[PDB]
Amino acid sequence: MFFIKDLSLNITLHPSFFGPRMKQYLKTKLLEEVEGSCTGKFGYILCVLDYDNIDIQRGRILPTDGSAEFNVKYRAVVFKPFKGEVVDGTVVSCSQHGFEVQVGPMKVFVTKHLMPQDLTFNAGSNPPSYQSSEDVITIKSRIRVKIEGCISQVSSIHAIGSIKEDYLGAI
Amino acid sequence: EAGRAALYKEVYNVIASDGSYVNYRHMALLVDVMTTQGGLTSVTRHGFNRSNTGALMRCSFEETVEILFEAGASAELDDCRGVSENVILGQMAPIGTGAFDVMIDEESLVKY
Amino acid sequence: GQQYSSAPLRTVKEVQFGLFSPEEVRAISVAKIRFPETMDETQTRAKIGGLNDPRLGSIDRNLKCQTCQEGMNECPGHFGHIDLAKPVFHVGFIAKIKKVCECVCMHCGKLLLDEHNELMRQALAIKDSKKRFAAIWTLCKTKMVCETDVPSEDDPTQLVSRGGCGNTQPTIRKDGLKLVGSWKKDRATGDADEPELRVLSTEEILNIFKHISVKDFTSLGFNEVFSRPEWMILTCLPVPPPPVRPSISFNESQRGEDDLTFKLADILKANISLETLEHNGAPHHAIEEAESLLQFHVATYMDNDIAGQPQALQKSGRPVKSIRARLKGKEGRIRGNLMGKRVDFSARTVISGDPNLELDQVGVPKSIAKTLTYPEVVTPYNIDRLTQLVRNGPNEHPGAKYVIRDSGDRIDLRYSKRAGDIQLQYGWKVERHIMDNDPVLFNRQPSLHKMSMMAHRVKVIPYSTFRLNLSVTSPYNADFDGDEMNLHVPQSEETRAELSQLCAVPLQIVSPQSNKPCMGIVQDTLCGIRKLTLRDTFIELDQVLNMLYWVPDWDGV
Amino acid sequence: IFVYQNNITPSAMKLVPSIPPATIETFNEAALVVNITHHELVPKHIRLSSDEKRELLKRYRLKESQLPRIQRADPVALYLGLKRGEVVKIIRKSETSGRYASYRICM
Amino acid sequence: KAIPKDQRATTPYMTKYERARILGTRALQISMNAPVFVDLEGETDPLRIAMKELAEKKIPLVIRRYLPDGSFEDWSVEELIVDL
Amino acid sequence: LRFGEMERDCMIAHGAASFLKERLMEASDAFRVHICGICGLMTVIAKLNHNQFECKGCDNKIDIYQIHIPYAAKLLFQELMAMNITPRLYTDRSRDF
Amino acid sequence: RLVKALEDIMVHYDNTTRNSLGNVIQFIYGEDGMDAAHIEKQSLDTIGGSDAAFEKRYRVDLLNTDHTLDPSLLESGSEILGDLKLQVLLDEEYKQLVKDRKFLREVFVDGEANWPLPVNIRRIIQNAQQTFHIDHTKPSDLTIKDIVLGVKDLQENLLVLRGKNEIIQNAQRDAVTLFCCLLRSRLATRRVLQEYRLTKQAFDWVLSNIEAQFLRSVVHPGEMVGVLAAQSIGEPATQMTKKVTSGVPRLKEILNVAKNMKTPSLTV
Amino acid sequence: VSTSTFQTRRRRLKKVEEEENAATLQLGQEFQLKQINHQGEEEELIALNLSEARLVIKEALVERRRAFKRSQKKTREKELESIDVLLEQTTGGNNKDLKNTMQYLTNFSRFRDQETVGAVIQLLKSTGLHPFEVAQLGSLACDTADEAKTLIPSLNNKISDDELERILKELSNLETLY
DNA sequence: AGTACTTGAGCT
RNA sequence: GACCAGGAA
DNA sequence: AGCTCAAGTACTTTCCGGTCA
Ligand SMILES: [Mg+2]
Ligand SMILES: [Zn+2]
Ligand SMILES: [Zn+2]
Ligand SMILES: [Zn+2]
Repeated sequence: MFFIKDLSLNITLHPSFFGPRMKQYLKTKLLEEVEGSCTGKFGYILCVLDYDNIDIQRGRILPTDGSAEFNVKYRAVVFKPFKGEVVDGTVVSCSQHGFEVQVGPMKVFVTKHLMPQDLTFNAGSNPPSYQSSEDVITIKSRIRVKIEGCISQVSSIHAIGSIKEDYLGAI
Repeated sequence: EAGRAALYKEVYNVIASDGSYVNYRHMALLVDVMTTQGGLTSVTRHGFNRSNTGALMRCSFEETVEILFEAGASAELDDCRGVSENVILGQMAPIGTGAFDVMIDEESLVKY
Repeated sequence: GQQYSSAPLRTVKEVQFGLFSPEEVRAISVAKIRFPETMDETQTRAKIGGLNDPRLGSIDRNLKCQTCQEGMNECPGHFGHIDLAKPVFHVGFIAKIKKVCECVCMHCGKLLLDEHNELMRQALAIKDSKKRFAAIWTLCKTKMVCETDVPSEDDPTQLVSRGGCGNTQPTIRKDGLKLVGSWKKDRATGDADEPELRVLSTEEILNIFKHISVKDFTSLGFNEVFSRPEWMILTCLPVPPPPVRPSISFNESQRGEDDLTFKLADILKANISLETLEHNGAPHHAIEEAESLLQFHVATYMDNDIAGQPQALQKSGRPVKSIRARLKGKEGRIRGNLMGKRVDFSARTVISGDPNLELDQVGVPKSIAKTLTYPEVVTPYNIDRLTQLVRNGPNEHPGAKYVIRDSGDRIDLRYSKRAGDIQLQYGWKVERHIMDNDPVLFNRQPSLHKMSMMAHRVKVIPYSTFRLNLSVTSPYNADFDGDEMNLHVPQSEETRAELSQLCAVPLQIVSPQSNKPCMGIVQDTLCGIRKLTLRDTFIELDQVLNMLYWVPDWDGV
Repeated sequence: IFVYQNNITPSAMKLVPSIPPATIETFNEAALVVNITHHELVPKHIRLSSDEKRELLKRYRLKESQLPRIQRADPVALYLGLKRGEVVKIIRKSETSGRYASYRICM
Repeated sequence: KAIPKDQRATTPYMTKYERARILGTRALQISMNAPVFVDLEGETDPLRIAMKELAEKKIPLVIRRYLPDGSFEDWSVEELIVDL
Repeated sequence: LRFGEMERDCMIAHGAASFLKERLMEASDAFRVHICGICGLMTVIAKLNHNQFECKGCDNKIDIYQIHIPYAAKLLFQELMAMNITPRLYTDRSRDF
Repeated sequence: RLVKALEDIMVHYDNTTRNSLGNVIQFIYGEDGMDAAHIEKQSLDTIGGSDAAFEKRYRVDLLNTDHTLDPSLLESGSEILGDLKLQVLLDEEYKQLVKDRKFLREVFVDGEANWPLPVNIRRIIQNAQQTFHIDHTKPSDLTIKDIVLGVKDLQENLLVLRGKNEIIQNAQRDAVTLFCCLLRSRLATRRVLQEYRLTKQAFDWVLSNIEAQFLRSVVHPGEMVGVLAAQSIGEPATQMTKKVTSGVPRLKEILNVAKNMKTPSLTV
Repeated sequence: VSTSTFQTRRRRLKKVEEEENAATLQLGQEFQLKQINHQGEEEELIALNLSEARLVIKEALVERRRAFKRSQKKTREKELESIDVLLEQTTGGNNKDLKNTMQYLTNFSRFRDQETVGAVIQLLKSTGLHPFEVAQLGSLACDTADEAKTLIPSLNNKISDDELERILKELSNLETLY
C-alpha cells in the first residue's frame, strides 16, 4: 500500500507571470492544484516529493490568447486503498449502524453486521460504544479492519470494512 | 520524366501565347504535382481528389457526402495535417505563421 | 461569453471515421423517441416526452435543457434513438452492401476466394484498403459457388478442402432500394433454363454480414472496431436533437418545424405501422408493404435526390431536404459554412481613388470607423487614453462602444447609466473605434491573387466611400465605375501583426507571380509624367517652388 | 531477355516468371528500333543500389510512400530493367538551377 | 523527438513567418501586462515594444521548427539572424 | 460579409495562419463543446457548474476534454452522426509519419 | 480546381516541397530553392558571342606580352608578367569559364542568354562604383589571388541547403550551379580589373553584398507555394481571349488530361 | 485540468473491461509491477510501509522548507507537535489530508528511526515478494504465520510457514520502541 | 457550357 | 427561415 | 442469354420580389 508514483500535470500560465519568479509560481501552482487532491485513478495525492527537482520543461505559447502551457513532470506519495487490503486504524464515529475508522486520509466504515455477533451496540454509553464479552470499541480505540470494498466520491475514497474474520478486530 | 517535360511545355505555351509571363516555378509545381504519382493525374474530381489525402480535406471539393460516407465505412483516419481540416476544425493551420511552435524559455527569461 | 469549464482544453489531432453500431446508438441515446408528435402535451404548448426532448435538447430559450442544465447557447444537442421494426439499408452503402454480397458466400459467410487461388492471394497482399477491396471484388464477383474443395498449391490431383457450404451464389442486381438474386439451379444439369428468382431481404443479408469472418471482412475495406459490414444496415436510428433541426417559430401560436423533424415523423409513423402490422394478424405482404415504405423514408431522410425515380416531397410539392443535400457544397455546410463564412467586424462600400492618400493607406468613412471595433486591453500604457475614449462615448468619433470587465460581462456605453462614471481597471477590455493607422484587411473580390487582399493603414475620413491610392488599383482589379470593396478588421494583437508584417501593401509590391512589381504609376499620373519630362518642358520659379514643397520629403534645397 | 518480332503466345507467356530467382523480360523488336532514352526530353535515369537507396531515404527522412514514383511498365523503367522497390535518380537540366536532382521509385 | 543543437540543419536566419509570429506573440503578451525586458523609452504600443524587444534580442521565446517527419529543432530568438 | 472560399486561399497564400483562424472563429461561428476521450463524439453531458461531466454509455465520468470548433462543424458532425457516420474526434495521435 | 489541388503544398524547414501526406513534390522548391520575388532577368554573358571575342573578354595570359593585364589595371602588373604559378590560377579560371560556356549551351540550346536569377549583380557593381567613387584610371590594388580566390570563396557561402552529408551537400551544389555560372562570368579577373575597374575594398564589398542578397533570396520555410502556384497560373488565365487550339480551352484540355484533344499534331 | 501518468495506453473506443482490484494482487493498471519513470525507463512498483512512508514525507517536507527559506533570502507524541509545525511551514493548510495522515503515520509507524527502517527494508526486499506484500509485512504486526498469511492472503504458497515465521520474529526485534 | 464517368439498354 | 424567380461591378 | 456499346445520367460570384408551415 501507500505508493510513490510518477505523475505529470498540464498547467496554463497567464502572460503576466512571464517574469523571473516563473518556475517559482509554477511549482507552487502545482502544489496548490495537485497536493491534497484525491482521484479514483491514483488515489489521495498526499505529498509532492522532491521540490527542488520538479521538471518544468519548456512551455508552449497557446495560440489565440498568449498563455503558456507547461506539462509539469513530478512525483509524489499517494494512497489508494483496495478491496482485500488490511488496515490499522482509529475509530472516529460510532452509531447504531456501525463505526467509522480513520486510516490516514480516508475513512473505513464497519457495519453492525460486519462484526462478530456478540459485539453489540451500547446506546447508553459515553461516548457511544460497542461492547463484547471481552472487548470495548468506541471513539478513541484502535481497530484492525479488512477492507471489503471502496467507493470513490469527489475528493475522497470511502470504504466498507469487516472485523468478522480472524486476526481482525481490536488491538 | 519526358511526359512531365512535354506537360510543362504545353502549359507554358497556353500562358505565353496570351503574352503574359509566369515564373517557371509555378508551372513547374503544378506540372510536377500531376506527375509524381506515376503518370498523368487529372486536376479534376476523380484525379487528384481521389488520392489518399485527408477525408475531410478531399470532402471539401466535388464529392463531399459520397466521400465522407466512404470515410466512415472504411474507417479512414484523418491526419489533420491538411490545411482544410484545420479550417474546418477552427484550429490554426500548419501554414506559414503556423508552421512551427513557440515556447518560453524560463532560462533566458531569467538571464534577461 | 460562453461559460467557464473545468475540462482540459485540447485540439483535435485525429479524426477517426467509422460506423454506428446500434448498441452505441442505444448507448449514447438520451431518449427514444416513440411518438410522431413534436410536442403539445396534447395541444398544451410544451414538448412531448416522445419526439423532440423526451430529454433531448431544448426549445423555449427560457427553460433550460433537461439533461445537461444549460440552455440554448451552450447545450449542444443530445442524441435520441428510434428502434426500427425491421433492418433497412443505409442509402449510402447500398452500393457497398451489394458489392460485399458479391464477394462473400450468401449462405455461409466465407469469402468466396482465398489464399488457395493465386490472383486472390495477390490481391490480398495489396496494401491499400480501398484498392484491395476493388481488386478482390472483381475476382469474387465471378465465383458463383462457395467451393468446398480446392486443388492444393503443390498439385491439382489431390484436392484439399477449405470451407464448407456447396450452395450456388445468386447473381445480384439492384432494383432501387431492393437487392434481388438469381441462382443458376440444375435439373438434369441444365438450368437455366429459367433460374430461381427471389429478393434478398435485409435481415438475411444482415445475418450473412454478421457471419462474415473478422479476417475476411477485414480483407474487404473494413475494421473490426470502427466499421463492421453489418453496420451498413440500420436497426437503430440515431435521432438528431433540435439544434440540427430547429423549429423556426414565427410569433407564438404557430410552430414552424424543420423539414427533418417532418421526415423523422414520417419514419416514426412508418415504423409504427410496420410494428403493429406484424405484431398483429400479419397479412405477410402488407408487411413487406410497410417494410418497403420504412426503407424508403429512412433512405430519403439521408438522400432524397436518388437515381431510382421518385422524390419524397413535402405536401406543397417542394421535395424534402435530405441531410445529404445540406452538405453538397458551394452553399452547404462543408463548402459554404466551413471553408467560408459570413463574418463579424467587416464592412463594405463603394470605393473611389485618392491622389492624396499614401499608397498603403485606405480612407475609411467616419460612419464605419464608429461602428467597427478593436478590443484593446486596459494597460498602464493606454489607461488614460483609453479612459478618454470611453468617456468620449460611442456617438462621437474617436470613441468606444463597450467596456468588458474582468467578469466577462459587457458594458454598453450607449445606455449604461454608469457610462460617465466608468472607471477602467487594468486587464479589462475597451472595444474602441477603428482609428488612424489601425491595420486592416482590404479586399476586392473575386480574389484570385495573394495581392487581392492586402493590409492598409486606416485614415478615417468623411463621405461614404472607401478611398484608396490610385496605384494599388490594378492588383485589386478595381475601377471606380461603382465597385464596392470589403474591409475586415483584426481583433487580436497577434493578427494585426500578421497583417502589418506579412500582407501590408508595401510588401506586396514586387511579386512572385512573375518576379516583377505588380503595381506602378498609372492613369493621369502616368499620362502626366510623360508630358512632364519632355525636353520641351520647362518650369518657372514660382511653380517649381510649389512642386518641391509638395514632395513631402524634400531636403528643403 | 527475349526479343520477339510479332508476338509471344500467351501459352509461352506463362513460362516467364517460372524460374526464380532469374528474371525474364520480353521486348517487342519493333519498339526497340529507336532508343527512346536518346530523346531530347528524356533525362538521365540512374539505378540506385540498396545501400544508395537506404541513404536517400535517411537523408530526407522518408518513408517510400513519400517518394515520387515511376511506373514499372514505364519505357525508361523497362530499359533499365527496374524491379519494384528499386529507385532511380533522375538528373535533368534546370532553367532555374542549371542541374537538378530528382528521384522516382518503382511501382 | 528533437534534434541536438550541435546537429541542427535549418536556416540560422529567422523566417518572415517566425518573426511575424514572434512579434505578434510578444505584443499580445505585453498587451496582457506581461513583464517587458527592455526600457520602454516612452513606448506604449505593444508591437513597437516588441519590435524593440526583438531589436535587442531580449525576447525569451523559442521557435520550435518541425520537420515533415515530426522531429524538430529548437532555436532561440536570441540566436536567430534577423537580416529579414 | 462573406469571407469566402477564395478569401481563405488568399490568406493561406500569405501564410497568415492566425488571422485565418480569427476570421473563421472569433469573427464568426466559434463555439465550445465537450467530448469523450474514449468514443470520440460530443456525447458528454457537461453540467458545467456542478462541475460534473460524464459520457454515459462510455461510462466515462473522468476522461473528458473541451474544444473550440466552429458551430458549423459541431453541426456537421451531428449531421453525420444523424446519418450513422461517426466522426470521432481525438486530442492525441497514434499514427505519426 | 487548381487551388484545391495544390492547397497543402508548402516548403518545409528542410527546403523539401511537400503536401499533407509529407510526400515530396519538388526536392528543393522551384528546382532552385529561391523565393520568386527575389529574382530578376539577368544576362549570362558567357553563353553567347564568338569564341573569338569570348576569349578577348575573359582570357588573361601573364605568360604572353600582349595578353597580360597591362600594369595600368593593377599595381602588380609589371611584376606579374611571366609568373608561372599565377598563370596556373588563371588557367583554372579560364578553363572553368569555358566549361561553363559549354554547360550553359547544353541547358539553353537556343543560345538564349537572359534568365531570371537571384541577386542582380549588375546593380551591385554599379553601386560599388558610385559608392567608392572608383577611378576609371588609377590602377587597382587587387591581386590575381584576391580576385580569383575571393570568388572561389564567395561561392562556397551561397547556401541553400545545409546538412552535413554527401546527398545534401551535392544537392546544394546542384541548386547553385547556374547562379554560380553567372557569378564567375561577372567576376572573372580580366572583367573585374578592366571593365568594372574595382579597387580591393570595392570588390570585397561587392562580394559581401552578393552573399547577403543571395541569402535573402532563398524561400522561407512555411511559404505556401501550393496556393501561390495555383493562383499564379489561374489569375492570368482570367485575362484571356498551323492553327492549334490554344488559350483557355486548351488549358482546360490540359488540366483535364483529356484523351481526345482538339488539334493533335506531330512535329517531325 | 487533472493528473496523468506514463502508462501511454490508448483505449481506442474499446471501453471496458475494468478488472476489479483485490489482493489477489490485482491492483490497478496504474499500479502493476512494471512501472515507467520520466527517463522512460522501466522501474519497479514503489510501496511503503508506514514509517518507510512517514520518513519519506517528513524528509521531503523538510527539504521543502529549506528551499522556502533559501529562495526568500533575496517521542511520537512529541513528534506529532513537531510534524504539526512542519505542515504549517510547507503545506497549504487546506491540505488537511496530509495533516490527517501525518497524525496516523506518526501514531502507527513500526520503526521510528531511519536506519531501523533500512534494516527492515533490507530484510524483506530479498523475499522477492510483490512490493505490496513487502509493504504490508512492514506495516502489519504479526506472529503465527497463520496470522500473517491471513491478513496478507496473497502470500500463501509464496514462502514457507517457517521462513516467514523467522522473518516475522526478526521484524519484532527491529520493532523500534516508544 | 462541354467533358467527366457512369449508368443504362438494346442487338447479333 | 426554407424555396422559386428576376436584375447588377 | 450475354455482351457489346451508344445514349442515357449528374456535375462542375461578391452584392442587392414572390409563396410556404
Ligand atoms: Mg469596376
Ligand atoms: Zn443538453
Ligand atoms: Zn458457403
Ligand atoms: Zn464516449
